[PDB]
Amino acid sequence: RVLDATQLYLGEIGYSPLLTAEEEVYFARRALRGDVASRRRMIESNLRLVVKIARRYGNRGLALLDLIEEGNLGLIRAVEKFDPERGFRFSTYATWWIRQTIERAIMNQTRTIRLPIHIVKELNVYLRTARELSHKLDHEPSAEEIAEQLDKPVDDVSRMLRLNERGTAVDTPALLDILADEKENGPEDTTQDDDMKQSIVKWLFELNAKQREVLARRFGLLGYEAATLEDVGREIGLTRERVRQIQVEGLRRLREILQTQGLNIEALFL
Amino acid sequence: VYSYTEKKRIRKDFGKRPQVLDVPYLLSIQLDSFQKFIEQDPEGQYGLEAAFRSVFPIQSYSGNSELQYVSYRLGEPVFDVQECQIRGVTYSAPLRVKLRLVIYEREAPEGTVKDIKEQEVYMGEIPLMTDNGTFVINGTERVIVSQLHRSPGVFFDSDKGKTHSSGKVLYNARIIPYRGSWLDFEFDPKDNLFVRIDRRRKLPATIILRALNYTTEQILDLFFEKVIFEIRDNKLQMELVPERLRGETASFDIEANGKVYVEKGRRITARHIRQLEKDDVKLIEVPVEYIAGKVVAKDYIDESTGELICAANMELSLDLLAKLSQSGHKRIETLFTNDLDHGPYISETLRVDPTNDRLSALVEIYRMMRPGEPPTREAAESLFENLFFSEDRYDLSAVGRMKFNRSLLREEIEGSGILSKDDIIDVMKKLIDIRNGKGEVDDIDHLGNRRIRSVGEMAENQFRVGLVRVERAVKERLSLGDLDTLMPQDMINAKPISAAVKEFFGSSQLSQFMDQNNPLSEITHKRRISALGPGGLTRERAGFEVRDVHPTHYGRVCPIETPEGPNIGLINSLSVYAQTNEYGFLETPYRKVTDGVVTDEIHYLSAIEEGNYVIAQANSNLDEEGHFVEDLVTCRSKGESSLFSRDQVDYMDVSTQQVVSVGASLIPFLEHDDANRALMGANMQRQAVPTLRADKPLVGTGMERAVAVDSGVTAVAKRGGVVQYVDASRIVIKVNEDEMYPGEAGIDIYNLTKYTRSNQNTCINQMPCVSLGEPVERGDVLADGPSTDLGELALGQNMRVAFMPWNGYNFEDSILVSERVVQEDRFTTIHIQELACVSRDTKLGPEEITADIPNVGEAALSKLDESGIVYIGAEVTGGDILVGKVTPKGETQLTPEEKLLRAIFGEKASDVKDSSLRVPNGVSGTVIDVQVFTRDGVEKDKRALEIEEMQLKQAKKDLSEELQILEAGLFSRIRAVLVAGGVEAEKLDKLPRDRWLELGLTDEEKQNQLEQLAEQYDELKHEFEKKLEAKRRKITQGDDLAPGVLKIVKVYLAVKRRIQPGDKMAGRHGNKGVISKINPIEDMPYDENGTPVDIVLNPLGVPSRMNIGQILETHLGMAAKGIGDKINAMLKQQQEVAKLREFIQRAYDLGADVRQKVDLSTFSDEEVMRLAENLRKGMPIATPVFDGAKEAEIKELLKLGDLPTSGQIRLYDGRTGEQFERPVTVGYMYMLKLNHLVDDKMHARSTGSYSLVTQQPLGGKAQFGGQRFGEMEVWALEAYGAAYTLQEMLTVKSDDVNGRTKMYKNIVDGNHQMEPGMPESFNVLLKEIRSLGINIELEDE
Amino acid sequence: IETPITANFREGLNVLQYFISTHGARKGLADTALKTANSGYLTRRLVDVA
Amino acid sequence: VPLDGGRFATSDLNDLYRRVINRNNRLKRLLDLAAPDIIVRNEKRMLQEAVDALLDNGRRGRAITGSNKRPLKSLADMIKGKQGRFRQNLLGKRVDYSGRSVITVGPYLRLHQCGLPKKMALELFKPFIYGKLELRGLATTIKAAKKMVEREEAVVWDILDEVIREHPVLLNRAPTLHRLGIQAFEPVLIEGKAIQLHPLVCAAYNADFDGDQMAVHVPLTLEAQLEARALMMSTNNILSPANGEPIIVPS
RNA sequence: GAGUCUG
DNA sequence: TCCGCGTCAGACTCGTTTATAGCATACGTGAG
DNA sequence: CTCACGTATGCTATAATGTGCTGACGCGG
Ligand SMILES: [Mg+2]
Ligand SMILES: [Mg+2]
Repeated sequence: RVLDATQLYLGEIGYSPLLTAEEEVYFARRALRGDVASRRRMIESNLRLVVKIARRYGNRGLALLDLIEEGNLGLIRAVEKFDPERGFRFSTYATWWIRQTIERAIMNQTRTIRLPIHIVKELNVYLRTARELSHKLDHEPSAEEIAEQLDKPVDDVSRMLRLNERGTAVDTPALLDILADEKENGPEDTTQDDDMKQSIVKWLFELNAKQREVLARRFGLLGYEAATLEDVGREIGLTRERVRQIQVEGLRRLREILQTQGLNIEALFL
Repeated sequence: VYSYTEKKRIRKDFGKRPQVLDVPYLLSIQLDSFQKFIEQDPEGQYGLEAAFRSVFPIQSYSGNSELQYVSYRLGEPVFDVQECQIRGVTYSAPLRVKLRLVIYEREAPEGTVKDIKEQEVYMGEIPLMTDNGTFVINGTERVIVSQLHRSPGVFFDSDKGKTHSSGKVLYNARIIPYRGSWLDFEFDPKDNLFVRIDRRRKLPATIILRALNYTTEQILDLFFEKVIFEIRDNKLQMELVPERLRGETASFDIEANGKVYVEKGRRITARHIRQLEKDDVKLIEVPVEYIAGKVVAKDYIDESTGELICAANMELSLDLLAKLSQSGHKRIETLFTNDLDHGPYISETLRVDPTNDRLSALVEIYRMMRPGEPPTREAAESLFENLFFSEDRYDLSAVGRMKFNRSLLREEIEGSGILSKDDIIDVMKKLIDIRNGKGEVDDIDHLGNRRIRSVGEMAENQFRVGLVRVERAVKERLSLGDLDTLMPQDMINAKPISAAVKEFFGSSQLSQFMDQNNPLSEITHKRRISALGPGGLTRERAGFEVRDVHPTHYGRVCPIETPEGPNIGLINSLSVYAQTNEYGFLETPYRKVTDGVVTDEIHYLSAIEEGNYVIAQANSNLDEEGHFVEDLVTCRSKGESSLFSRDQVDYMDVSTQQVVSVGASLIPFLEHDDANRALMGANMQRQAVPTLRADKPLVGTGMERAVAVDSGVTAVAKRGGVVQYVDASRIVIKVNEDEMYPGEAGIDIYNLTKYTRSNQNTCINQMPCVSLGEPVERGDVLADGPSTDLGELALGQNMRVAFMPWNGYNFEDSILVSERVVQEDRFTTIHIQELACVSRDTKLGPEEITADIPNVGEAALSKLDESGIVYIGAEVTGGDILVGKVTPKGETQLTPEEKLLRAIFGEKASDVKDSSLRVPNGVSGTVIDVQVFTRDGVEKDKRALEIEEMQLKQAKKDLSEELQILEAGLFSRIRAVLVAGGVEAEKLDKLPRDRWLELGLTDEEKQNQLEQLAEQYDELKHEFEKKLEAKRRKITQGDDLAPGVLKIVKVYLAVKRRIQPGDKMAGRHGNKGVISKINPIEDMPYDENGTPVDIVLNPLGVPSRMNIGQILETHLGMAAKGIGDKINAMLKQQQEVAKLREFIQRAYDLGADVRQKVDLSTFSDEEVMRLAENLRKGMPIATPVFDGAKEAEIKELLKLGDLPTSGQIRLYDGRTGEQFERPVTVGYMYMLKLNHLVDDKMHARSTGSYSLVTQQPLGGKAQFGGQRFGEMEVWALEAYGAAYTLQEMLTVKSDDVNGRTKMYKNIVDGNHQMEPGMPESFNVLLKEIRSLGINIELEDE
Repeated sequence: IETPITANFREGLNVLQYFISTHGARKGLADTALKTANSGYLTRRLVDVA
Repeated sequence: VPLDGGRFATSDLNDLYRRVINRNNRLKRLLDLAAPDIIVRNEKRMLQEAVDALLDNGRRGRAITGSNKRPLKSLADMIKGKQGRFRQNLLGKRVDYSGRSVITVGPYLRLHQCGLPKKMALELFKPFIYGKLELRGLATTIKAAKKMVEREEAVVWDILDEVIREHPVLLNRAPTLHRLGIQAFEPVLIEGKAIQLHPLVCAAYNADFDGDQMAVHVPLTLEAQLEARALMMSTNNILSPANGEPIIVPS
């Protein structure tokens, strides 16, 4: 009843040929020259090595299979850039490539918010330092203690350890129903904006004809584009001082319209 | 002979059964267990020692390198409990472990003379248990609850039917180790024995014996008795065992010698059997046809050819018999298998077994666990040996081996943790015995099979997990690295161990917020047993049998204390006297009965030991210093109860209380209460909030004092002596010379904890009990905790109660209370709430805690000081700002209206928002305290700095007063030693005390005493310096907070809540109520004397409830208060100490057969008037549980009070003045205000925030949530007509986004029209089904 | 149970009578928590059908 | 979404989609690179495993455990369970203009009335207050009306009294076993935080006042008000719909 | 999600 | 052996571990 | 218009080449 994708794959790998030294050299020379069978046989025979590194790389980011597949990508680059002329063995060279590709994938895919390798490499040094501190300081590393040891900025160390903060599933320990939509206003707040916007239209037909023609065409209330004191000149005003005197004159008469209707300080808190 | 604190107030005892054993320390379990875990034992594998020796030494895969454990040590705790609680850190000790890296040569065979590197490495901080029994994890007090699991060992069970409507009982054995794979044996409907390793696929049981190297003939010799067949001349003969036939039917004519015993075709009765046995029958002649079917035991071969005529375990025939005869065999060993008693099970299992030899069996086992992977011989031997025969992967433990050996009827208790070949066979043997009919199934619910794991075992296990994770890392790095540069600490990681332990003490189910409403809540929580959590049952898994009371629960587990809920029966409070045996089974004390005489010899018996003896009941009457009064005593054995003669009795119950738990023991007339109501009573006592004035219970039991003392919440005197100095903050006692050691200064300081926050935001306040200059003994209560009277436990307040209807104001349990209760501030309760304000650093920039806050009234900013922090003492109400905080806003693209508005007021108010911490709406209190936590680098707030100034100067004062009182107390002793052999009274006092280093006397023992006191004085002098430097460092120390967080300000509010309609109140007989109305004093029913009743409870909530305890409590309560009213009257008129003494002695010595004697007399006059002054507010009485006061004793006490024997009184209606037409029961019921206040539960919402995906309003009052309109509630509207109300609830009230705003606008516009839409939940549903790849379209009209 | 409780609540139960009472009591309480579910599930099946 | 703590929180569907995309893209790569077929096969197995986990996790054998060990919630899991979307968000919902509190007796009440706490009713009828405030011209606009309510001014109580008059409120008690578990009443404004319930209807709710609580709901529309007054009113639901007998019975 | 609860 | 079911709301609290080389060229967009 | 800044793909050579939790609900179709 062999159903598991992993056990199926590992069964297929076991079913392969294991290579020797002279055999590796023969296939490798043909492989670089561009043999189909040579490349396939070298890859298939060395799959077991990927498993060895993938086995001691689990429970860190991706699943065994995930690492086994990414590790296989390193094997391919290893076969592509192997030098059979050098007396030194393939296994030694391949180990580098397999570890490189696995580590790189584990640094990228693992983290929900994609963390750049530059920050990840820095983080490595911070954490290794923390370990040595912890062994001698019976307590755990502080941000400032780590920063002292590396001769680096406290703020930089804090930014890094903040990025280390992993996010757990919102649906998992629900949290979704606790956390409210912040971008959506309540009907209370939306209704208040309707009252303001409606009052403005009525307030526009209550002041002077030239006091609501440069006050609204500036804020973009009636007009199409929100202009500035200097930009109101494009219409008909064509002034800078007279635009600023008339803008504020429209607002002063409107401030008394809110003091008499019964807002002003009433609508100041809000 | 009574203690000093008892001389102040004596409880009258109606108990009659003398207590041979006192209530033990109640928080024994938690302390012993954890103490074993940390306890340094060289030999006795307990906690850490065991953990290291189990894993270590770890040797490398290459075998050159190895790491070995030497010893460990706990560093002293960085922060005390106090600083941990305030700062929000775990109270822990650093674990430093000595480890030796030893390296072997590869070239030499096993030369250890290369490199030995020894160093002390850090592996985590371990959380420490408080002296009270709690852990402080991230500044929160938590308790780790003891667990109840199936004991490792063997268990024999049986599906009682279940499988196969055939209805066959299939027997099974389960071998459970402490660590390893489980080993199952089971029967099949066809009587074939099967093995499940690790409950995987089924395999024939015989296969496992082949794996252990058993030939077929050896297997058969193990399970089967042999029957010999001799072939003599021509006739067949067989060696008979007289009984074997027994209850069989004779298939042939059985002839012995020449004479016929059996008739053919008749059943062989006992007479035939004894006739045959006495005649000494050994050969019987038989027909050849009887062997057709008999099973050969051994391999029989032809000595001529040397080839197999018949293989072992083969069914014989007439022709195989013939061939066997002529080969030259005239003896045939055949299996004895007569159905019934001796079943051929293993015989049939061998025929089902496809395997042949050992290897073929090991391969098939290997193929089961690892199916697909090709076998190798080395792989199959390794796997099978590593399953149950490896010291590292398999461990029954001492308890496993012990229960295993007792189940197989062994004599030896101790043995190997790994399974022997003999073990497995013995287990199979017993299984098959049980199938045959001799032997029985073990019970899972039986406490002999359920074992207790408290803390230390569980901490030990998590710590082993940590070590195992470390072992992989360690072994891995030992093999890879060069051995000589590489030291051990670069290989070890502390973070795995710390993480394993952190996850236990923090994430674990059994680690839970201590239930701190009241002392009893705490004490009962710490003695909890849970069958749930890891390695235990689940609510899904949990049946009906486990939940119910098991017979063995007697004396071990409370039958009447279990959550009424989904956890009903899985969670259990421990019984009073119960304790854990060395192996972790529960045990109970019992008095040995020798030759009928009942000794004071006391034996703790386990569940299994108890079954064996006959135990008399506690209520059984003993005769004055010898044997039982009665001939036929009521006892119990074999788990069931009846009368026995005196000679048969082995033992007796120690106390009447041992059956019951702590909480239920506090219920007075439990004996008269239904067990259900009593359960909820014990459960609601835990919910009782301590009132402002802690009032003792008038009708108590006696457990009151035990609980108050053992809980730890009271300050108790260790040393005793005379009190030098009382204060509302501290108590200093000068110790008596007899306990006072001559080394250190003999002055004890108890600092009292003042008004502090609980986990349930209740108030924890310690007040001093004793007065200035009071003599006290060891174990006297020095200060009362929150819900404690002079040493006794005081959960609520007793009240004048009358049972009678009011104008429906006590309808269904509803309670009518007098205004006088509110006035007297009884059931006024104190709630200390902790609010934090966090200054974080965002992408836009750091948040500021300035008082400079955009758009805020001067009214609001008045209460904030320079930094932006509210002043100490300031009263605050909802919406007032406590800590002003502003958050940097990134470039606000405004709506034109906001551009206009911000232009009009010009209050641009910079690039900043308002995120201030303000008082939650409707809560109102006084600020008692403020704390500031800042980071190390960041410049401190002005307010944070003045706080540190206070703490520094206060620290200096505290330590200074330590050294001053300790030096004064120490020289006061030197002064007495110098007088010993050197009279210089007035001459020594005149010269300064500071110049006494010169002063000595002649060289004797007294000169050495002077040297002790001088070395201590200077020791204290330097000690004071290093203490002060520590304090100063901690006060200056910048705290490391969460990443992002610059500083945190914690505000503590104090809220005084008054009793009010909606508040929940109960008694101790499970009698609840909600207060309906507070009646003016004038309105309340009043006595002939004019005294109004406090509470009017409904008569109809008693006979239905069958808690009659509350009525007896009320009658006795009135009698208690009757005598208090007489003493109050005699104290008001001064009168004679002689006369008071008379009345009080007659009172204490009332009861028909009162156990407690009180020979008043010896009391001095001053002791007597202090005692009467306490007895005045009602003489406190104790009614033990099951040994309580009798009705006749209560009526006799009432007559002493000149109160009516009926305990019913004439009452007058306060309103009309007319009398009630019949007498009403009045008295004092001790009442409790539970944590369920209406203030906390009242909630209302019109419109609010809405959920993220579903767009429906949120749930809960904390999130300002709408009430859930559930399926059930919808159906109600469907039943009615109500279609618009329903649509409303579905659409504009929930999801419909456009609809809700549009309808809001309409309701303010006064249109009252719906205008419905489409619910956003449905839009989501569509998207979720299309995400599955199902096209779901709306088809239009 | 073969042995009944001879006594009543006014008379007061002894330790053995009270312990024996507990069985029935707790089975009752567990019944309300656990059996309510099947009652309610029947209500819901009925409602869906009609 | 970003939690207050600066941290982020995300759906498990994101983890399942990322599984699928990583393995799918890796499959594209191994096809571009002409990989040997054993490895192509492994990747095709892993791709089908990831899609099957994303659609319905746990059906195809061992469910993919995320961060705690708990299996990731997949698409089907959001629809399926009782907790899915049907039973939780669609056949029943959380509702606006809804409140709750402890219940207590109101023996003085008539059968068609219930004591409704002042502060609770203030909040539930907020839009109705805003509306009358603007028709009297006491409030200039909505924001000023809100601040007048926040200040809890004396004139606001008188307006609130006027709105609640002849306006029915639904009281509900869990569990709602039969239709009388919801009834309409005319509310009576009361000082104090507890809801006052008429004794005679305690039978239908199975209400006993030892701490039971009730939900309050405000019928907004004229239609909903009329359905509450005519169909769901206490007085009008006297007989049990189950058997002919009166449910409103003294006890 | 794991809790301890109230009906 | 598999898969489907198993009352209805409410209150609160907690909680979000792990190790992963260093350095040089290459690819791509933004700021002055 | 040019360089810095942020991000990414690259290569390293002793030989090493096969894995690895929690169990127990109960009734029906
Ligand atoms: Mg109730
Ligand atoms: Mg009830």
